[PDB]
Amino acid sequence: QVQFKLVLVGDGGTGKTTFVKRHLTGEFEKKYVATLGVEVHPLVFHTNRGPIKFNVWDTAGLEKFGGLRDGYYIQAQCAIIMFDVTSRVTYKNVPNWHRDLVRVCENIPIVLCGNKVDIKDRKVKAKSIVFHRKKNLQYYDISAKSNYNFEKPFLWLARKLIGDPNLEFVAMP
Amino acid sequence: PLQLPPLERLTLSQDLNSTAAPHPRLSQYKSKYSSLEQSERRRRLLELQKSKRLDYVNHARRLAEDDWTGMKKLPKHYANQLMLSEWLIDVPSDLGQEWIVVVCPVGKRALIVASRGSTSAYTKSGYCVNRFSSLLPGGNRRNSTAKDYTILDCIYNEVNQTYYVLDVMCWRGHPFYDCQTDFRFYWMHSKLPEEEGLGEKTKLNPFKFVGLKNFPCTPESLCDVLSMDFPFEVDGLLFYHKQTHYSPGSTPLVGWLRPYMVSDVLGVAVPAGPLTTSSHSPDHPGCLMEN
Amino acid sequence: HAARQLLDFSQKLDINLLDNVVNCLYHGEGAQQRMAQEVLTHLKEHPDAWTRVDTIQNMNTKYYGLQILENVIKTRWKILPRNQCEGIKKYVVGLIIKTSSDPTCVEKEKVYIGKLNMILVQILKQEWPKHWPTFISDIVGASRTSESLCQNNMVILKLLSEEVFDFSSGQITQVKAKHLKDSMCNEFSQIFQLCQFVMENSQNAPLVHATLETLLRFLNWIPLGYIFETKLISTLIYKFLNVPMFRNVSLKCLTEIAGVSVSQYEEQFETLFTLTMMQLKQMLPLNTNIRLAYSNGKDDEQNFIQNLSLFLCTFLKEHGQLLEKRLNLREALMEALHYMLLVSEVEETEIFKICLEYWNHLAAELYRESPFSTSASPLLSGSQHFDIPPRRQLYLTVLSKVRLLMVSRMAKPEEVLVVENDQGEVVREFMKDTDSINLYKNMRETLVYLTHLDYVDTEIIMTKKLQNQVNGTEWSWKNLNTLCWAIGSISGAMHEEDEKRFLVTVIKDLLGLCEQKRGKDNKAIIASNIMYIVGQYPRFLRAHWKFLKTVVNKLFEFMHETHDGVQDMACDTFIKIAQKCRRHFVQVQVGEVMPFIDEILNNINTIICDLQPQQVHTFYEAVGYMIGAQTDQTVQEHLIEKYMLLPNQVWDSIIQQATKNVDILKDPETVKQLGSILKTNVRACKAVGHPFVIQLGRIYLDMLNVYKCLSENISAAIQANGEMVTKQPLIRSMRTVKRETLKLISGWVSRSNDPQMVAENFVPPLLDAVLIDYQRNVPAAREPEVLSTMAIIVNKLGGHITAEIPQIFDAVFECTLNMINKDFEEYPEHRTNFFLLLQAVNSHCFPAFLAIPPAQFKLVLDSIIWAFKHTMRNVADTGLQILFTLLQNVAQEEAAAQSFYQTYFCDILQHIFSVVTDTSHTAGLTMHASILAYMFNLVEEGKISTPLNPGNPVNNQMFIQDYVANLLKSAFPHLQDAQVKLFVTGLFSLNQDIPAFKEHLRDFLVQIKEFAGEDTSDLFLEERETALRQAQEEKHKL
Ligand SMILES: Nc1nc2c(ncn2[C@@H]2O[C@H](COP(=O)(O)OP(=O)(O)OP(=O)(O)O)[C@@H](O)[C@H]2O)c(=O)[nH]1
Ligand SMILES: [Mg+2]
Ligand code: NA
Repeated sequence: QVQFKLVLVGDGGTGKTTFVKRHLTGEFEKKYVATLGVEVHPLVFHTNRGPIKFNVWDTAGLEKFGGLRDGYYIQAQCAIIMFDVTSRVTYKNVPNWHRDLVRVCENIPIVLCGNKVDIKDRKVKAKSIVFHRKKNLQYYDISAKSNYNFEKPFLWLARKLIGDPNLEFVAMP
Repeated sequence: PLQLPPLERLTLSQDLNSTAAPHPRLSQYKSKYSSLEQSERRRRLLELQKSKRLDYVNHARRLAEDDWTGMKKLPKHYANQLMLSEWLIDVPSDLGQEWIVVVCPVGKRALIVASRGSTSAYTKSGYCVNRFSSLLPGGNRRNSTAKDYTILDCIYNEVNQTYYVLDVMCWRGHPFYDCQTDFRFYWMHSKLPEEEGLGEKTKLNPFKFVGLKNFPCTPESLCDVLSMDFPFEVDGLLFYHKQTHYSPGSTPLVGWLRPYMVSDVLGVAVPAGPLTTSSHSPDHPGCLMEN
Repeated sequence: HAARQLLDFSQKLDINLLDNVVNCLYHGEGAQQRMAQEVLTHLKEHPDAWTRVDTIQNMNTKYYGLQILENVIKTRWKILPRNQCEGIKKYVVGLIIKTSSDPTCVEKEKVYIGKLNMILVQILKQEWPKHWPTFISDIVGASRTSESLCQNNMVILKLLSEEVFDFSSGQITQVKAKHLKDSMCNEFSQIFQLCQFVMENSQNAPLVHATLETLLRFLNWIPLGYIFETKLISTLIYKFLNVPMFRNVSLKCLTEIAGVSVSQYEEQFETLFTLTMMQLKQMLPLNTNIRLAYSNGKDDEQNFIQNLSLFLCTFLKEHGQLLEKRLNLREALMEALHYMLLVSEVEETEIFKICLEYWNHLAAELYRESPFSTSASPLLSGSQHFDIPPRRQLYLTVLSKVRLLMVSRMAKPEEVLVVENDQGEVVREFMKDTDSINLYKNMRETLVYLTHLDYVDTEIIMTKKLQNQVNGTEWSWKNLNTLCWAIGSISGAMHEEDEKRFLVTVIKDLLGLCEQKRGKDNKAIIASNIMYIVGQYPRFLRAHWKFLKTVVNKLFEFMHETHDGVQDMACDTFIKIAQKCRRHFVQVQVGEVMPFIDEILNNINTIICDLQPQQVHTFYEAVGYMIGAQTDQTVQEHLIEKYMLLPNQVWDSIIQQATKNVDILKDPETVKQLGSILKTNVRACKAVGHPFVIQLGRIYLDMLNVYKCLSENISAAIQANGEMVTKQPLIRSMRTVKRETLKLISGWVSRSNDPQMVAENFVPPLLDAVLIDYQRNVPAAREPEVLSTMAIIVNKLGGHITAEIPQIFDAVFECTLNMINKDFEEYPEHRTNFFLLLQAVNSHCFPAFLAIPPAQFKLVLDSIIWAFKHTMRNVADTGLQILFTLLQNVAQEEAAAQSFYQTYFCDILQHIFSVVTDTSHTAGLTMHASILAYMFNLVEEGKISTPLNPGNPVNNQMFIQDYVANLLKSAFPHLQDAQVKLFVTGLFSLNQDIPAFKEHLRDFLVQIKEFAGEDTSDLFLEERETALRQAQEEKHKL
């Protein structure tokens, strides 16, 4: 097995934290208690090419709780920029998150995630999400609440870091 | 003048005279392609064929231990384990001597499997509808930890929270597939009413299991049968050839009729249960608790 | 190792701090503390900076120290002594000089460099024009003497540019930014020259690539002269576009230029396109399988293609009207259109979505040129029919390929996600607005356009495909799904008469395909597609009863099918058909005597007895739509009775048992039955609508009674054993009965059409059963959907429920409030719903707010301030909408509206600024600006009484202007009097221009983050000052 450092950035309330704890408990936090600076969480996925460990660096979206922001990014190998499809502002700032990130990590696989798709009253129509295109990033509609496309951001990065397009998740012992 | 596609021939099985459709007479007397009018034939060869080419011992264990490693054939999971009837069309010449009839209730057909300290109910589709404790051998936390499983065939009636036992295919880790209906039924009615609280409701046994009576199919019997009262509402009547083993899937060796279809498919009385299918505040409460 | 350092007055070391930073990046739960302490080394100042980068893992500590230096520069630069600012710039410049040159600059990460340069840009934002005049000249001269210095200086220009033209809005104030923009433009010649010099002469690949990279960020803003009236396009295409390590950056540049409006440079674009196409035909031969090149490609060959997508699509979409009229470009356009087709076959969803973006645009541009099919026959003289529109002519052969495309790669229409709800209840959810389904919509739209310009081509393409499945043996489930998905999409795009011949032939073949195919695996797939198809074309079904009948009957038998999935298929289809063909089931058709519904009802059990619980619910909703069609109220009532005959007898059996032993409503199985019986009532109600009152009215009182029972049960349990109990099968089963009961109740009142009837009958029993019960539950036990149920019904009844509001607000208001007034986290669903309820009340029942005591009102209004303090975006928002709406409801009430201004105006005003100047409430900017604007505008006339209380010589305007002034001056004492005057003026002159009001607020949000100091004055008063009155006059002009 080998591991990687995954920086997870986004605005406040995006669902970053709720996203990661679903992954290591299968439980869903309805509360919004903001992260302070960052909290590193180890995630393990079992693939057909051995185990793989992500070190999720769940950073804080709120300006006052930012901490050592770009400081955290240093030596990252993959990222997950997230926004809230029920809040246009969150998508309008993605470029700021992506900016701070690539000045530190000038070539790493990055995934863009629109969370909250489960919510009926959506404000960021799929038509508008186009930032990823000219930045050669991957995009996914996700839901921390329903598990919609839950593991996608991780399957893609793993496929990229291992260099195997046909890499799969299996959940072996 | 439409020229409209024969969507009526759209079919997935090959089951003859499927009760999944109306009687083979209401739509086409000469029928459709997977429907018949001659049950007599196949009946005979099918039981002239019962010479165990099948490991029913191994199969009972597979249902109970949910193990399907596999290291004309028997279904490989929880679906399609029950033995289903076709409409009764070719009424037997010996009906009143070789056949029997079980009055069936309005409810849900289930495959009941009790092993490893629990009990589950499945549909014909193997879809789990319930997981519970029961007093069938293997079906509660107090049991033998060692091949004491039980597989039953039931209709679950909602109003009575009772699982009416229609047949037994495995009891106390011993299969009854290879046994005739005569024997299978006798066994139920000698052992079911001999289990502690099986037929009553308690903490370890939330669902009562009652065995369904069978009767003879002689003109006298059938009359008195349709004249009876039952602990439930009547759905229809199952006719079993006494000699049939228990084969998962459809067979001709058991046929099905609705109450009204009976006194016009053979010849019997028709009175009781056989019939084809200041302002204003106005609602008054049963319970009657606080406003 | 405590490792804390708040001790400046002591000689503070380096080896130690350098040990915590390694912890932050390397070890574990100890690292929390490390990260937690470096956050704290940002208190006093940065007198450490100098010795931290001086005496040096290594680069990581220097990096950390840079962040600190970075802060003071963006913050206190102005109030710093000039001589010290000068030390920084020299230290920073020098530090840049050294690191660059070093033969080991690729190792001492670009990270450290990127940070230094970035800090330099930071400094430049501060004084580049006025105190650093020779900057651009200097760096240019330096870039010309040393390449190493040129390579980095090119990064300094990319950063500076994107800090002034890309990310200035928000970080920089509006007037300041325009001055830097101006400054960047008045001196862009010398800059652009250097770039050209490098592109022509420099043979240094890293230096050159980076000049193409800095150019890519210059194309965002530089004057078009430098682009079209120079050889830039010419250099890019001839020199870099072809060579591997320049293809991607070079193409992206081209893509940026192609995106401009052409009004003035039509010629340049032309020779830009044809010149590029030459080079591509030499790079990517037209005969090469692009899918595979992508399939078997690396990151650079893969991005080149995605980019190719971008270039092609961006250019065609915008200049395609020009590749046409000019008759010389007709071949390059066909090659380009040929490329899009090859790129369209790449197995990547994001690329296809770009390619699809164009096709949908071509098909749409030609649909409005003419929505009709080319008159289908030739002229009597054999000549050209001429019905062909001039533009569609140019694409005919291509349009055909695109139709094939849609039909060969159609996206799945519906998206199903199985996932169990917060009960352990397992269900199938239908996603609604996912990108994936947007893909389907788009695909559909594109093919539907194409089908309008020539459906024959569509119907033939689909026939070849379908036949290649029958015999052609292109057979596979994936392909047979895609085809029928496609066939289903164009439903309604044909004339009703062709639709007939098409349907009948399509499905006859499929029916044929089902017989020939052996295996229940193959047969179900096919039968399902047939059912999907026959489902999308209700038009046909509505006009062929016998068929409709044969289809429903066939579905009924499929409902006993046990092969995986089928039973799901048969139910979805059946509800679909009943929804859209409902009138045919309740009315007598030609060929029988009684309405089909009867059969269906006389046989419910025999049809449904093999179905799972949820399928049974879907079936019941299906027949619900049928009964809703029977408008004869006598016959409709009889139908409803029998419709509900099965669920009722279970229900009626359980109830009699509880009228003997209320503890039967504690039995796990009876509870499981109660939930499913209700779920059925909820579905039936959804489809039948108001008339369902006959059934609801019949179980209503008893139902609310089991509700209270179950609710008292849960609460007891919880009070006795804590929240933990809610995670056990019976308490979740009990929650379910409550939740569905509330759905049932709010579901019907929604679709009810007799307000007084609902208010006099079904509303009073809600009080004792549900509201006082919510009140009497322990906090951890109260059902949040009680509040949202109430909300829905107030939304519905409004005026008819205004007199009950007090009694309702009693039960739930203060008690709920006490659960959410201690922090901003606990009981989220209560916060959300409580305020949805308060909104519906303020919105449709405002006269209530006046009836209650002046002090309950204050309590109400107080909670609204509590809402918009929330960091949960949704709650804060609802909080602003209530306030904004509230103020206007107050406006109508002439008499008692002057008291409101007296008591609350200044305070609400104070509370709004509170969250405006808070960095965590930026998503409320728009509403913040809306509300204040409304209030200041109100100020300028409507506040007819005196607030200050020293007579009229203290007119309210001046008062508000002086109250807001000190408000900010006392809250932000570092702001100089001039910054604060500016702001207050803006609040009154912009009172009618909301977008401009917004930018004003944001400008203030920048200044307050900086110590602009009474010292230096970069704020452009006189300039900005008038521009405010240039908006004041717009108000009273037009
Ligand atoms: N409906 C819905 N809500 C979600 C979803 N994901 C997260 N949430 C909610 O949104 C909020 C997410 O909060 P956090 O996970 O802390 O978001 P965050 O601020 O980016 O994470 P941190 O700042 O690092 O703590 C919580 O209230 C969740 O209940 C989702 O997929 N659907
Ligand atoms: Mg946060
Ligand atoms: Na950058």
